[PDB]
Amino acid sequence: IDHFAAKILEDWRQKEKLDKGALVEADRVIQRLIPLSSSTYVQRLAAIGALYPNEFTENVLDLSRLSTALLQLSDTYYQHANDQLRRLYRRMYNDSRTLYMTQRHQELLLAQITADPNILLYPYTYIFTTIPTSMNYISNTGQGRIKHSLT
Amino acid sequence: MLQQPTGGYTTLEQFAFTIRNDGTNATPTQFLQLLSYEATENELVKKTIPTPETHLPSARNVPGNVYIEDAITQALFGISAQNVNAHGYFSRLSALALPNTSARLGLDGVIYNSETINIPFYDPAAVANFAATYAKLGNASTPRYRADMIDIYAHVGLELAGTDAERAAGVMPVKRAKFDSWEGSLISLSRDVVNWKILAFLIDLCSLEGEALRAFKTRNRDVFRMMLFIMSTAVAANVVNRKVTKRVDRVLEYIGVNSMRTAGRTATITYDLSRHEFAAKFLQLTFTRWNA
Amino acid sequence: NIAVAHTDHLSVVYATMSNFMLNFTNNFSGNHATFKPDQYVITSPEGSYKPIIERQGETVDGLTIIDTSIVWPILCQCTYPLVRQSIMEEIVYPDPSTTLSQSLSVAQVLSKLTLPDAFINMILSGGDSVVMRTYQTEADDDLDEGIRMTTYDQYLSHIRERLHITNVPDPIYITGASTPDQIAASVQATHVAVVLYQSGVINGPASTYLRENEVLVVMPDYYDVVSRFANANLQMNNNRYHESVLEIADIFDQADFIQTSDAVRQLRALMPTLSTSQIRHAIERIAQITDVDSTDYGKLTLRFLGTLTRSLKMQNAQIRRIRPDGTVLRYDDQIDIEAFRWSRYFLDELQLRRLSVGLRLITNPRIARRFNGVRIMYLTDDDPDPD
Amino acid sequence: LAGANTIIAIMRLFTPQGFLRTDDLAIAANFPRASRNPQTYIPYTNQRGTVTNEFASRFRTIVATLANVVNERAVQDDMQKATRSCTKQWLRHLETQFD
Amino acid sequence: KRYFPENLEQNQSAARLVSAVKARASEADISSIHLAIAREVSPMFNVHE
Ligand SMILES: Nc1ncnc2c1ncn2[C@@H]1O[C@H](COP(=O)(O)OP(=O)(O)OP(=O)(O)O)[C@@H](O)[C@H]1O
Ligand SMILES: [Mg+2]
Repeated sequence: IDHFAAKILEDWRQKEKLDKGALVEADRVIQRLIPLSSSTYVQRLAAIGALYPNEFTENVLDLSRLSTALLQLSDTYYQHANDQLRRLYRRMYNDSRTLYMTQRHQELLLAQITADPNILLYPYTYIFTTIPTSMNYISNTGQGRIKHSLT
Repeated sequence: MLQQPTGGYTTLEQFAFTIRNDGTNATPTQFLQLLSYEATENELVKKTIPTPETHLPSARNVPGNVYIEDAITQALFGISAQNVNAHGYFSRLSALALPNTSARLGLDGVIYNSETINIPFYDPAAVANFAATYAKLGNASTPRYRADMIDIYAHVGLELAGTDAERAAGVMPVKRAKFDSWEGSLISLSRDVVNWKILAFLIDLCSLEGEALRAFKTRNRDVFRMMLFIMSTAVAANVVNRKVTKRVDRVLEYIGVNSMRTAGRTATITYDLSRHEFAAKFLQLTFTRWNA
Repeated sequence: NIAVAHTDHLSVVYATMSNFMLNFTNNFSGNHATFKPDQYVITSPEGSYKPIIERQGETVDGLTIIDTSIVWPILCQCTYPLVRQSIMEEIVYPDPSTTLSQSLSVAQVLSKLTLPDAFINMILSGGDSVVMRTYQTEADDDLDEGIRMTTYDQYLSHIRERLHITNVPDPIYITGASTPDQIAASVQATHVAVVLYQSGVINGPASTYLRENEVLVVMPDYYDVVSRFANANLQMNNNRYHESVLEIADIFDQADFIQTSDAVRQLRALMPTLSTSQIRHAIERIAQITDVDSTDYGKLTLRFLGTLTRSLKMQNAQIRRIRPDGTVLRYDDQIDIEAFRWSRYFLDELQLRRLSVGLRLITNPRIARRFNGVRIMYLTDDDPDPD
Repeated sequence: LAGANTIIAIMRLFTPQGFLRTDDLAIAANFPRASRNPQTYIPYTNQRGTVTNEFASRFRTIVATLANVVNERAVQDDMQKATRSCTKQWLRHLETQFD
Repeated sequence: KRYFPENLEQNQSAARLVSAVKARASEADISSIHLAIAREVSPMFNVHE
């Protein structure tokens, strides 16, 4: 669990950078681990990991106890108010062995397989279109009380 | 020598493929009509099947007349078969691969080392086309040439459960098969299928070309689907029954998903790992011919 | 001076003893911080479970107490063939057979040792049953027809744990907002046809679904139950119902969990009402009849064990891990070994394959020669034909 | 009660498993009876199924509950820690005697 | 008697439990057992304690 979590943080930070359009020297396109056999909880981490939830970018999760928050995040997505995100998370949970990845990652995997024809990469892989979400949460871990000016 | 018609050997009444059902010799198509599928949230997309290897495994110097059809059918649908890659007599098919070989493949499903009296056998050209592909079953165990045993099952699902639109799409929801059922229905189904003379099917499949081939592919789609069905039950994660008001619906979850299971169960035939590798190979070759 | 003898010699002994047949458990992960033994139990739905690992206070003739002081002689007063360099003992490489045979013998005893219990518990596997009321929702409904209902207690006491074994999502609660399609999805997902009542009046199309599909509603209690349904037909009534037993085989159907073949159904039909005592007597009798073959090492191990088996229930008994927290886990497809998913009534595969044919012999009309009922009448026997 | 749920739960273990029976025969015989509607509780009824027994299975849920109770009983001494687990094994024994 | 599983009575960790059970578990006597079953149905006049 701790391993999968650290890897999910690494992949999320990397994708967070890729989506900004910056050139990256990633050592590998999908940094996160793939369970081959694990318990329930690792399958949950695999699922929210592959989702690339908006909540990470907003810093809504606390990294002080990363895996815990990650588990909690899955709990919301397992019963998410959104239908698309719920069914997507469920589907990812039921096929943990598959490596879910965005189309934009997948084209990078293609460029890699083009430059090195005999490169090995994990063969069981579904390509999902990401679900947009409009809720821009404010957030800031780190000391400082907010001084609201109420309207 | 048995002549091959303008259609396949399968056109001959001698080679009818028919599961027992409701006390009668039902055609596979009229069994598959009983089948119904509940969709689930998961999706199968079919990846390209890798081209089968150029290699034909050596037909080792074997004095005996190998019973090949029995070996294949038991490896695919056999209730009790295991360690199917230990003996490795599948390689023997490559004895038939050579031009003007003395060896004959009898209708009995035996590979005689030389033509012998009062044993009818398939036309050697046809068998050569058939061996040029299916001898590769003989390298189903060798590490370099093993088939993927996970992704290939997607094709199985599409070729079985898939509606024509799902087949055109190349992507269908993972499904859950069900049918009104008698006791031991899948065991009996698989045993009705082990008795099928499938080398007739595979030989017409490899020998026929042009419209005569395509006319075969439509005519025997349901047969191929029955073979695929038995394999599907062999690899299904679970196979329950449902009470439905004094009737029972057998239900397998899930079509198109290999669970990699190997512990035996009463409901259906089970694959040992060797049978998994073999079946994966068989599907590789057969689906390759089926989509060309 | 002895490190040479441990690392280069004891280690190969440990390495082979690890492969011995009866050494079946994983012993240690190498992480003191996190290791705990996997904790299997032989759970039954209709009994209390037995942990395999237990602090049961049997000492096995003192084998369980550990004298750590044993390290002192090891370090300080023992010779080893490698330690002795310079004389040369020449290493011993013991014949496999002497242990192998022993293992076999044990494995061969404990194999067939449970057979008679396994056979009877296979027969009676579908035989547990819940009391259920069947309210009639419309005029001219035979007492078998109508909506079916059981108390939450009965569901919790039989149906639930069996769902956990069968490894399915818990059945949906019905709230009166429930469309028939939702109940349909529920029964499709958990193959037993059961839903739990929760709250609110249940709409009539749903009632037609529950009636037409023989779904078993699990009422919290039988208090003013007709208020719970939208009896627009005004036929359903609190006094109008029929109590009856409902066998576990009549709701569940799973080939390796619960025998459900019609033959064994008829066998149960012919059985007298039973009790754990009667069942145990049957098993003791089948054991009395088949006196098993045993190699001398098997007789030895048998007397070592070496007596009671009677206590544990086996009604639908399965092998399943508990959490250390004490909860009995569901079979995890990615953890627990595949053989544990269904104890096949603890019978061998060939025994099942034969067993089916036996069901075919039993159900056969020609051997069905116990006759029921009779007709007193005062005719002359002019032309005697038995038929 | 609002927050004494475990206590109400355990108290439910004491609920009788029988049925109230009107004294039909004594009434037909015109036997003396102080109540305007004579009846007596019968502690338990006939087993209805072929194999399962409602009484025994009830005692089984009772000892399940009691084992959950004993398991949650925090203790300080090591010996108490032992007697807890032994108590749990003993309950698992009682259930079989009762069945 | 059948108060304890084998071999919980022998076990040294069970000692407190076993003494508890032994302090509760009375010896069987037909007259006392019969009296209990009969008390269940017999009318009570002097209140029981
Ligand atoms: N986050 C999740 N993702 C996928 N499935 C879940 C999740 N949470 C629960 N489940 C499903 O429910 C079952 C667990 O039940 P439950 O949620 O009551 O307890 P849990 O495992 O502690 O999870 P939670 O912490 O959400 O309570 C699992 O078998 C799983 O299939
Ligand atoms: Mg790295």
